[PDB]
Amino acid sequence: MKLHTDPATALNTVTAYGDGYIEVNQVRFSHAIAFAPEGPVASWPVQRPADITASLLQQAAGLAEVVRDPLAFLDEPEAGAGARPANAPEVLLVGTGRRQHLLGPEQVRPLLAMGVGVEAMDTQAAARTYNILMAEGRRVVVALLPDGDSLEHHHHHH
Repeated sequence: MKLHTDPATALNTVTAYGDGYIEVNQVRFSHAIAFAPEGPVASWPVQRPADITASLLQQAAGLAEVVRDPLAFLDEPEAGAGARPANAPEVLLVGTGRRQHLLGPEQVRPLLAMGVGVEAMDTQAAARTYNILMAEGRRVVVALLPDGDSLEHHHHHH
């Protein structure tokens, strides 16, 4: 009667919390990161909940509509219209880590226009909700932010 836990590698989950970092896939990121079950891992140069801009929200969404280095170069045989991914974060979980920074329409509208529902919470609250939405199997991306420490605190100089 021992329940076998069958691990699906599509479930990108935090393997260890830690102080000054967050361990995902046993990769201990000592800085802000945005990752999803289906999606990329965005590295944030954010150290505090004050660094968060609309630009960074676009990065955290893992969109990248314009590719800096096109892997599949289209010579453009058409000039009508393009089809967007639609695999974008249906819900975006922004975790400020230290304290909830209320992001307003000014910053979140660029994503709201795409249908991206942005939640403003902290790392802990975002993690729980992320697990729910990831278990549900919905397009969710979570951005977690260090709650006090970072790579900088490992040094005593710059």
